[PDB]
Amino acid sequence: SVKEFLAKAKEDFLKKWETPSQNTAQLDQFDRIKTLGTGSFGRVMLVKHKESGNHYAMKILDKQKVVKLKQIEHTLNEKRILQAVNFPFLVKLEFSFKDNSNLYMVMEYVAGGEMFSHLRRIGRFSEPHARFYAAQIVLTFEYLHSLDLIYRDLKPENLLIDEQGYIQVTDFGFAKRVKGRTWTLCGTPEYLAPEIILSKGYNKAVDWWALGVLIYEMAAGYPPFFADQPIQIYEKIVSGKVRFPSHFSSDLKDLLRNLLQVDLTKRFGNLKNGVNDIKNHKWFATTDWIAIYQRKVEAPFIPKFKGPGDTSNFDDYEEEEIRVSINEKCGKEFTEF
Amino acid sequence: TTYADFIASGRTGRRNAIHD
Ligand SMILES: CNc1nccc(-c2ccc(C(=O)N[C@H](CN)Cc3ccc(Cl)cc3Cl)s2)n1
Repeated sequence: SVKEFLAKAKEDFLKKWETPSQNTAQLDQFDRIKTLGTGSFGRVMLVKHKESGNHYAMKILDKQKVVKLKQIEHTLNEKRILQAVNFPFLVKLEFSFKDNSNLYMVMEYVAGGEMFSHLRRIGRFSEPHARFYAAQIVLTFEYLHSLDLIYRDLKPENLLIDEQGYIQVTDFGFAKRVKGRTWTLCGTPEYLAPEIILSKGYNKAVDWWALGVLIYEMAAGYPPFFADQPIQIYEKIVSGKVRFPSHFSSDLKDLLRNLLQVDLTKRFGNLKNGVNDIKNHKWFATTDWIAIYQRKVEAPFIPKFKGPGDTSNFDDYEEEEIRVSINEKCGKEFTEF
Repeated sequence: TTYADFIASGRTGRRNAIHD
């Protein structure tokens, strides 16, 4: 049963959670090839591990920039959580270390690009395409929530597509292990549950709302609430009125009406039956959850590939020399990293 | 159309995380 598999997953996580890996590599073991993306406080680069020839994605986080965004705890959470978890649909952290200037997280390289890019290009996904991705998120959250983790940043920009067309969830910058309620206003505006915007204190149910945004964006080709400025977006979410495209099936509208629910006594994922309220919904009737976990379902889309360290499924970014300062920066802030 | 309204908006590129 899920219950029993989750049980043993918990025991696995807690061991690593309590006794975290630290300092398992160094910058000079890696050759740096290309930038694959950029964020608030750093970049992700394709790199090659010199002594194995294995390719990795290396996230470089500028410590000074981290400190000035007040993201120190958030960054310690990310690395602490990522070394401890293990599930098919989550990026794998192989190595981590730090120097005078930066933090580094070396993860398995995912060659197929971000969902975002394939979704913007083709426009929208078919409901079966969208459902194949949704299922994988449904399982990943059931995993994470079972370890008392909240993810807090679901969106196509964060879903990497592997060689087999399956998802890897990347960027745990806002993931947090919390049993009670939490308060940080963080995430991405289009994806914020109304209780976050309203500073009420909130819980894992914000992830189930974010799933509603994603299913909707995947199937409509745009999100349920958009405007040019964030403030405009928050007003639409707090009204909460959703219109569905004429092409949405009945089942999809109904699954969404229950995910994009302001009332928490009513939101799917959050009720007495928990995740089975979602998994047993009619929209998922065709889904075989076990074959999904096992990766035996045929992917509706296989990204195009051309070789080992190929980067054409990612955009091009301006390169920037990695400078490492001769003085140590923010030592005590990042001691445990 | 809603599509056309989206495509014409400034929020079709990769969307930054916020904090506060
Ligand atoms: C894990 N394996 C793998 N394989 C190929 C490509 C990639 C990535 C490309 C962009 C990524 C990312 O997390 N970007 C964030 C999206 N929310 C944005 C971000 C945040 C912080 C920093 Cl330092 C850098 C970036 Cl790009 S991860 N990862």
